[PDB]
Amino acid sequence: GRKPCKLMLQVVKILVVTVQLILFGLSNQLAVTFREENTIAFRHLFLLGYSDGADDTFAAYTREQLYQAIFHAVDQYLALPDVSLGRYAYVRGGGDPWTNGSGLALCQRYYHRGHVDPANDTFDIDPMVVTDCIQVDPPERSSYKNLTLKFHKLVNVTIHFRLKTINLQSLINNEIPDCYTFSVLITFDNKAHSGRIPISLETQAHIQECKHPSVFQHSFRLLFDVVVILTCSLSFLLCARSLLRGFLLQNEFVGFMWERLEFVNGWYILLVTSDVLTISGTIMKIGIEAKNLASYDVCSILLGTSTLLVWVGVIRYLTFFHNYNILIATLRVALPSVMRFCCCAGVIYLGYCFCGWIVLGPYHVKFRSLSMVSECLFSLINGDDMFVTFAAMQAQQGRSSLVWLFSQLYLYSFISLFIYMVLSLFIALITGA
Amino acid sequence: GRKPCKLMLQVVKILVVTVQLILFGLSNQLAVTFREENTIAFRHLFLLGYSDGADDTFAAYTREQLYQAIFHAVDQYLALPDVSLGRYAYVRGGGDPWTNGSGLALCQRYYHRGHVDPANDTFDIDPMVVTDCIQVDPPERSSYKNLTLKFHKLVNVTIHFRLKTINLQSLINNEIPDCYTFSVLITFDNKAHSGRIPISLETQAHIQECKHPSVFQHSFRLLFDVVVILTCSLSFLLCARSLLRGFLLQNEFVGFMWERLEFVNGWYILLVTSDVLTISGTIMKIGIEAKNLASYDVCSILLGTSTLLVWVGVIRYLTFFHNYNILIATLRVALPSVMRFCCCAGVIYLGYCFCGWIVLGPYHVKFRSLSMVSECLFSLINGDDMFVTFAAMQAQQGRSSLVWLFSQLYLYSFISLFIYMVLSLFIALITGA
Amino acid sequence: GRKPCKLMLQVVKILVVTVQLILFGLSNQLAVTFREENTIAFRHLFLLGYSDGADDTFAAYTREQLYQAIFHAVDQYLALPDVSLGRYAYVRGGGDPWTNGSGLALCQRYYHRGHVDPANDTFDIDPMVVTDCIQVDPPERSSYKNLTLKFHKLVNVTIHFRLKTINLQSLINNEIPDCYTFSVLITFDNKAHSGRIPISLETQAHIQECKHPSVFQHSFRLLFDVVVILTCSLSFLLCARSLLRGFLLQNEFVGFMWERLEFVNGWYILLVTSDVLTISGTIMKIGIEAKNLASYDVCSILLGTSTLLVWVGVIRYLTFFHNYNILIATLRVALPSVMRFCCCAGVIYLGYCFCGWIVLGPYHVKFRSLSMVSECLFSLINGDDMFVTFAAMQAQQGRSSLVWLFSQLYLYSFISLFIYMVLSLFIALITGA
Amino acid sequence: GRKPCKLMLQVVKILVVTVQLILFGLSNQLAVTFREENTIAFRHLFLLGYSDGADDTFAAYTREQLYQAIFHAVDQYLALPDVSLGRYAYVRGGGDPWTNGSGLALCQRYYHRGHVDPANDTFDIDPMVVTDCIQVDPPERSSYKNLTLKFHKLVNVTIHFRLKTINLQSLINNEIPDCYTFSVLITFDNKAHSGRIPISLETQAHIQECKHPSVFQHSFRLLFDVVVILTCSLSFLLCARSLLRGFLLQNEFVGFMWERLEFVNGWYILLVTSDVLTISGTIMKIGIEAKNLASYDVCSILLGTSTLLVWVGVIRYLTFFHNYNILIATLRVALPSVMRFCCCAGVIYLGYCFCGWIVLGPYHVKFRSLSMVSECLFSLINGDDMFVTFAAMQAQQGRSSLVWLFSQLYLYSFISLFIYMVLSLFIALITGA
Ligand SMILES: COc1ccccc1N1CCN([C@H]2CCCC[C@@H]2NS(=O)(=O)c2ccccc2)CC1
Ligand SMILES: COc1ccccc1N1CCN([C@H]2CCCC[C@@H]2NS(=O)(=O)c2ccccc2)CC1
Ligand SMILES: COc1ccccc1N1CCN([C@H]2CCCC[C@@H]2NS(=O)(=O)c2ccccc2)CC1
Ligand SMILES: COc1ccccc1N1CCN([C@H]2CCCC[C@@H]2NS(=O)(=O)c2ccccc2)CC1
Repeated sequence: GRKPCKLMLQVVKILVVTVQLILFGLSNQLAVTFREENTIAFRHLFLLGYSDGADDTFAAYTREQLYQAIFHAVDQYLALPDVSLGRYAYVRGGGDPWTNGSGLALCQRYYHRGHVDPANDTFDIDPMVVTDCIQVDPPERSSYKNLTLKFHKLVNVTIHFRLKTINLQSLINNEIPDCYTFSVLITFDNKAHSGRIPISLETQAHIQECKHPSVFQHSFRLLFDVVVILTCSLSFLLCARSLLRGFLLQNEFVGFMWERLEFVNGWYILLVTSDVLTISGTIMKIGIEAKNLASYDVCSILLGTSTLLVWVGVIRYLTFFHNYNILIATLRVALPSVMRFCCCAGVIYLGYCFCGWIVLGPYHVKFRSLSMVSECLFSLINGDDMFVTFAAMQAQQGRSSLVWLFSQLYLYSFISLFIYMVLSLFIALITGA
Repeated sequence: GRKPCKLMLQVVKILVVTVQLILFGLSNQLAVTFREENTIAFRHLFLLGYSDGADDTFAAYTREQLYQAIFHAVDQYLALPDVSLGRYAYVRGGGDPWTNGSGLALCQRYYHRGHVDPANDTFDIDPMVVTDCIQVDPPERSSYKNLTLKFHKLVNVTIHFRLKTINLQSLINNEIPDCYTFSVLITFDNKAHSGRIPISLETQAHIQECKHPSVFQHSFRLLFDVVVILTCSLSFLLCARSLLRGFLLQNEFVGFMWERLEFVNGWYILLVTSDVLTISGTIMKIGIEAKNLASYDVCSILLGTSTLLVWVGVIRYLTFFHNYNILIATLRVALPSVMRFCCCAGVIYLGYCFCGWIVLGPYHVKFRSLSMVSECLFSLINGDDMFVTFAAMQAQQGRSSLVWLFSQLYLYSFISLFIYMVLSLFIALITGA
Repeated sequence: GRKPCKLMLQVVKILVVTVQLILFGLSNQLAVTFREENTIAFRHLFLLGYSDGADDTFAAYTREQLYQAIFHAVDQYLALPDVSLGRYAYVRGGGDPWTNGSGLALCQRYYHRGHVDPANDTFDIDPMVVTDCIQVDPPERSSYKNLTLKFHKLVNVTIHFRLKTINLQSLINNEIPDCYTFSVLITFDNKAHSGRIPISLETQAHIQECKHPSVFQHSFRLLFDVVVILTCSLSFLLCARSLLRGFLLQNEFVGFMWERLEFVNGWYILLVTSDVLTISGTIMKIGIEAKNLASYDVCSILLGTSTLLVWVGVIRYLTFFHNYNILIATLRVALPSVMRFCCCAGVIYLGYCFCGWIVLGPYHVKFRSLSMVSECLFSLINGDDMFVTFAAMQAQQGRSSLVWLFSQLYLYSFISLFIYMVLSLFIALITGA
Repeated sequence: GRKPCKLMLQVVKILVVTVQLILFGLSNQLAVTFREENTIAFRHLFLLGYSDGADDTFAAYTREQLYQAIFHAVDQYLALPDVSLGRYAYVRGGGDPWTNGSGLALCQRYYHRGHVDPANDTFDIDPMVVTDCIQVDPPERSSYKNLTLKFHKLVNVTIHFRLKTINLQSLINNEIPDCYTFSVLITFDNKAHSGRIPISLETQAHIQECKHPSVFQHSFRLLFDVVVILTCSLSFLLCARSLLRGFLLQNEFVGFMWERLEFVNGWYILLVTSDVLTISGTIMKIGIEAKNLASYDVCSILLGTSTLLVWVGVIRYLTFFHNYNILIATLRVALPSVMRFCCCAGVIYLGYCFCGWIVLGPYHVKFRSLSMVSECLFSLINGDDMFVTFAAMQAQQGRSSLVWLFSQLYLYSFISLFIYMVLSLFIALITGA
C-alpha cells in the first residue's frame, strides 16, 4: 500500500537538535559565570577605590592618584595568597612580555622625543613609541616603587600578569573540575592627553585539562552529538535526492516548454542549510568539549541559526492544511510591496541618520556613532526612548539654542513623517485588496 | 404573571465577592509591610557596611572582609536589646540547628577531603560535605571569635537565629495586635569558588496568636465570609440545575437529530468555576484569619481568579442588548484566525528565542534565561526596551565584533519580520470581511 | 447690508485668556522654585547625613542614630544664623505647639500604658496617646539634651519650628520682593514598630506682604484681568441670548411637531462653561495676587480647564469648511461604538486589576495600590514598562515559584487578550463602513 | 543617437557629498572629545568633593562649605603644574576681567545698598550691582584668603581663568597637533537667595594654530572640498537651465490656455537648495579647517540638511519605475487629509499643553516648561514614559489630592481621546478609498 511519509525523521530533528542546544547552552552559561565573577573579584582586588557600576567613569586625575593606583595594584598582586580567597596560583611567566622567571610586568609606554611646551606654542614630537618594562617576581613564600612616569611623554601604562585556578563549579554539573588560567591586563590609558586617564582591567581565560584529576565518582554528550550527525547526514542525503529528482524533471520541462526558473521548493534548501550548519556546529562543539579548540562564538552562532532554520520547518508542515495555507499565502503576497516601500523609507532613513549624526553627534549622547544613530532612530520609530532623547537635548538649551531648535524640528519631523508613511503604505494595501 | 429573573442574585455576587477581596487585600498589605520593613532593619542591623539598593552586588572579596562581616553579625546579635529599637526577643532555640539552650548557630560548611593545588594542576576532592557548627547563647541580661574558615575547602557559611516580636500595627486596623517570630538566615555563599562571596539575608515569619492579649476595647469578617459561602452555594445549585435541564433537552435532541456537541452555554460553566474557587478561597481565608494555616499564595490566587471570572459575567449580561451583541459576535468570529496565525508566529518566535538565548546569553544581561529571552522578545514586539537592548549590545563592540554584527542582524530581522507579519495577518482580516 | 459676524470677539478670547494664563504661569513657577529650593536647603541643614535622592529610603535603625539625628536637628536650628547662608529669622512662636516665647518644639508622642513583652507573649496597651513637649528658645544673640525616648512605647517624634525670610527673586521679575514664613516639621515616624524609623522633613509657606518695602523704582496685571472679565462677561451675555432664542424656537417646534431634545448646539454650552470658569479663576487670581487668599490649586485648575475649553472653539470654527467637516463627522459617528466596546473592555480590565492587585500586591512594587495597578495595566496596554514588570517578577522566582508562574500567565494573557480585542473592534469598524 | 542622461552626475553627488560629511564628522568627533574630557578633568580638579553624575545637584549649603570650595578652587589653580597631569600652561591674562599680569580673577558680585531684615519685615534694596575682584597671579616657578563674602547682599561669586594646552590626539588621525586655550569659569550662583547655592564649571575653547609645529612626517581634504564645489556648481547650472526652459514653456502655455501655477517639478528646486547649502557648508568648513573662523554649528547643520535633501533624490529616481510610482502616488494623495486632521488635533493638543503646564507645572518634573510639556505629550501619544508620568504624579498623592485626581482625569482623557482620534481619522481613509 501507500507507505507513510518519512518526514517524521524531521520531527526527530526538531526535538533532537533542540535538546543538544539546550544542553550546550546550560554548560556554556556556567563557564561564562565563572569567567565573569572572577573578573569582578580581580577588579575589587586590583583597582584602588573601585566600586560596582563605576566601570566607564573610573579614571585618575592627579599624578598621586596614578602612582597610588599602580602601587596598590602591584602590592595586591604581591599579597594575593594572604589576602585573597579563591586559591589562585602564580605562573612565573615565560612569555614575551615577561622574562624567564618573572610574574608581573609593569610597562610604561611613551614617545621617544617629546618636547611639549605650551606658553610658547612650540613642540617637536617623534611618534615612535619606546616601552620601558619593570619585571616583578612573585613572592617566594622590589624595585617597582622607584618608578618615574614622564607624564608629558606618556602614552599608557600597562600591568600584565597571569593567575592559574581550578574551576570547582563542575561538581554541581557532575563534570570533572575544569581548569583555568586568567591573563589579566590593567591599562591606564593616556591616549587623549586630556588630563583624565581612564583605568580598566581586562581578562582572557585559557581553559585546559589539568594534569591529575583524582576526583571521586568522576558517555552521554559524546553519543548525543554523533546521533545529531547521523540524523542531519540522513536529511542531507534525502533532501539532495529530492533536489536531484526535481532538477531532472525540470530539465525535461525545459525542452517541453521550449517562474520557470523556480521549480524547486526552497524548503529543501532551508533544510540542507540547517543540516550543514548543525553538522559544522556539532563538530566544533565536539572539539570545544574535548578542549582541543577554544572558540565559543562561531559554534554557538551556527547552532542557533540551525535551530531557528529547523523551527521554520514546522511552518512548512503547517502549510499543508488549507486554513493555515490561506494566511501563509496572504503573507507571501504582501511581502513584495513591503520591500518596495522599504526601499524608499530606507533612503529617507539613511538621509536622516547622516543628518542626525553630523549635527547632534557632539551634543547628544545617543548620536555618537552611525550605528548608534540608526539604533536610536529605529527605536524611535516604534515609540521607545522618545522622551529621554527630548530631555537629553533639553539639557543643552542654554548653549547653542540654534542647535536645540534644529534638534526639535528634526525629531518632530522624523517621527511624524515616518508614522504617516506606514499608514499610507497600508491604506494602499487595503485598496489593492 | 411572568416572574422576574433571579439573575439579580449574580449582581449581588459581583458586589459581595468584590468587597470581600478588597477587605482581604487591605489586611494582607499591612502584614507584608510589617514583614518587609523588619527585614530591611535586619539587613541594616546585621550586614556590615550595607546600604539600600546594594542587594545583588553585596559581596566580600578578602578574608578579612569575610571575618569582619561574620563577627559584626554575631556581635550585633549579641548587642541587639541595647542598640536595636523595636523590642525583639530571643528564642533560646530548641530546633535542629540549635542545641537545647542556644540562640544563634554559626555553621561553616565545607568538603571532607579537599586538596586544591594549582601551579601543579593536581587535585583530589571528595564531594561529601561536612558541617561544623558553633552555638552561641543569647546574652544573660563567647568562643565564636576563635573560628577558622578553611577558605580552600569552603562551600558556604550560614548564620541562623530567630527573633520574636509583637505586631503593633493592628491597632490602626482595630485588630488585636498580631504576633510574629522571624527566622533569620545570613548566607555567605562560596559555591562558585570565584573569589567573590555573595552575602545575603533571608527571613521567614511564623504568625501565631500569642498568649494573653490584654488590649483595651479589643464579628463582621466572620459573618461576611459565610455570606459569601451562602451566595456562592446558591449559584452552584442554580447553575447545576440549568446544566442538568439543558443536558436532558440535549439528550432528547440526540435521538431527534439521529455544533451538536455544544448545547450548553459556557457562561454557566464559568459561573460554576467561579463559585468553586470563591468557596475554596474563602474557606482558606477563614483558616488564615483563624491562624490555623499559613499559606497566603493559594488563597489570594483563588480569590483573584474568582473575582476576574465573576467580572466576565457582566459581559455575559451585556451580550443581551443587540448593539453590544454585534461587537461581541465580531470578536468571537475574529478569534479563530488569530489563533491560527498565532501558531506560526509562535514557532518562529520559539526559534528566535532559542537562537537568542544560545548566542547572546554569555554577553547580554537580558538573555540569561529562556524565560528572560521570551520576556525580552515579547516586550520588543510591542516596542519596549529596544534601545536599551541595542546599547547593551553596543557596550561589547570592542570584543567579538562578529557577535555584535550577528546581534545587530538578529534584532533588526526579528523586529522587522514580526511587525510585518501582524500587518499581513490583518490585511487578510480586512479582505475576508 | 449683511453685517459681519461678531465671532471675532471669541478670536480675542483665545488670545487674551491664553496670554493671562502664560503670565500667571510664569509668576507661579518662580514661587514654587523659591519654595522647593529652600526646602532642599532645610533638609541639608537639618537632616544628619542626608544626601540628594535619599528621600524615601532615609531612616534610622539604632537608638544612637535617632538620638544623634534629633540632637543634630536641634543644634543646627540653634546655630542657624552663624552657619546658614540665606538670612532666615526666628519667629518666637506664639501658636498652639509653642508657648509664649519659644521657637522650637520637640514633641515625643507615645502610648499611655504600654507593656510590650515578647518571650512571654503577653501585652497590655492603652491606645490613648500622651504627648510630651520640650520647648527650646532661639539663641539670644538648653535642656533638650536630657531627653529620654521610651522606644517601646514610642509612636513618633516631631520637631516644629518656623523661619521668616524675604523673597528676593522678584527683582528679576520687577516685582516688589515677596515675603515668606516657612513652617518646618521634621517627623521620625515609628508607627510600624518594625525597627525602621523613617525620617522626613515637610514645609508649609505662608506668603504675606511685609511691612515697609523701601525698594527703588518699585498697573498692567490688574488691568489685564478686568479685561478678561469684560470679554468673558460679554460672551456669557451673547451665548445666553443665543440659548434663549434657540429655546424659544424649540418651544414653538414642540407644538408644531406635536433628536427632538437636541435643538441647541453644545458649542454655546461649552463657551458658557469656559466663561464661567475663566471669571471664577481670574477673580481667584486677583485675590491671590492681592495676597488676601492663598490657594493656588483651584485657580490654576480653573484657568487651565478654561484655556482647553476655549481652544476647542477653534475646532468649532474649523467645522464650517466642508473638508474639515467631513472628518469631524467621521469622528462623531465613530464615537458611540468606541464607547460601547469600552464598556466590555472596562469590565474585563477591572477584573484583571482586582486580580493583579490581590495576587501581585505583596511581591511586585508596581501593584501596591489599585490606582497603581490601573496605571500599570493602562501603560502596559500601550506598550510601556513591560520588561521592567517582567524583570521585577523574575527577581522573585526563587521564592514562591507558583506565584511567578501565575504572574507569567496573567501578564501574557492580559497583553495578548487586550491587543486582540482592539484589532477585532476595528475590523468591525472597517466592515460597518 | 539618443544620448544617455547626464543624471549620473547626481549619482556622483550622493556619493561625493556623503563622503565629505563622513570625513568631517570623524574629525569633529575627535575635537569634541578633547573638549569634553578636559572639562571633566577640570571639574575633578577644581570642584571640592565632586563626583561623576552630580552636576545638577552639586551645591553648597553652609558658609564654611562655600569658603572651602572657593579656597580649594584657587589652591588647585595655584598647584596645577605639580598635581595635574596633562601639561597645562598659564596665560597671564591681559583681558578685561584680568589686569596686566594676573592669571585668575575671583569676583564677588553683590548689591550696592542692601538691608534685608526679617523679624521686622522691613527692607531697602538698590538693584544696582557692585563687583569686587581679587586678582591672583600664577605661581612663579596671596591675599585671596582674606576674602569676606557678604552673604546677605550676595548675588554670585565667579572664578575666571585660562589654560593653554596642546591637542596631541591628532597624531592618531595623522594631523598636525592642534592647539587649544580653555577659558574656565566657575560660578557659585546665589540668585534665588534660597539658602542653596549651586556650583558649576563651564569652559570655552579657542582653537588656534600654534607657532612652531616641528612634528615628524607632518592635500586630500583641500582637494576634496573643491571637488564638491565643482560638482555642486555644475548641478546648479544644469538645474537652473531646466528651470528657465520649463518657465519659458510655461510662459507660452499662459497665452495658450488664456495646477496651472505648478508647471515646474519641485525636484529641481530641492536639488538647487541642496547645492546652495552644500556650497555654503563646504566654504564654511574650508574656513573652519583653516582656523580662520570657529563656528561648528552652522556648518554641520548646513552639511546635514544638504545630505538629507540629496538622499531624497534617490526617491526621485525611484519614482520612474511604475511599481514604486504607484506607492509614491498613494503617499502623495494621502497627505492632504493628514494635514487637515493635524490642524484639529493640533488645536486640541495646544489646549491640553496649556492646561497641563498651568496645572501640573508646580508638582510634576516633566511639566516645567511649555516645550517640555509638548515633548511629554508627544511621547505619551506614541506610548512612551506613561508609567513614569503616572508614578511621578502618584508620589504627591498625600498633598493636594484634588490635584492628583485632576492629573488622573487629565492623563487618562488625553491618552484615550488621542488614540481614538487616530483610528477615526483612518477609518475615514479606508472609506474614501
Ligand atoms: C529592516 O529595515 C530597516 C533596517 C535597519 C534600518 C532601517 C530600516 N528601515 C527600512 C524599513 N522600514 C522598516 C520600518 C519598521 C519595520 C518595517 C520596515 N522593515 S522592512 O525592511 O521593510 C522588512 C519587512 C519584512 C521583512 C523584513 C524586513 C523602515 C526602516
Ligand atoms: C500569547 O502569545 C505568546 C505568548 C508567549 C510568547 C509568545 C507569544 N506569541 C504568539 C502570538 N503572538 C502574539 C503577538 C502579540 C499579541 C498577539 C499574539 N498573541 S495570541 O497567542 O495569538 C492570543 C490572541 C488572543 C487571545 C489570547 C492570545 C506572537 C507572540
Ligand atoms: C478611558 O478608558 C479607561 C480608563 C481608565 C482605565 C481603563 C480604561 N479602559 C477602557 C477603555 N479602553 C481604552 C483602551 C485604550 C484607549 C481606548 C479606550 N478608552 S475609551 O474609554 O474607550 C475612550 C474613547 C474615546 C474617548 C474617551 C475615552 C480600554 C481601557
Ligand atoms: C507634527 O505634529 C505635531 C508636532 C508638534 C506637536 C504636536 C503635533 N501634533 C499634531 C499632529 N498630530 C500628529 C500625531 C502623531 C503623528 C501624526 C501627526 N503629525 S502631522 O502634523 O499631522 C504630519 C503628517 C505628515 C508629515 C508631517 C507631519 C498630532 C500631534
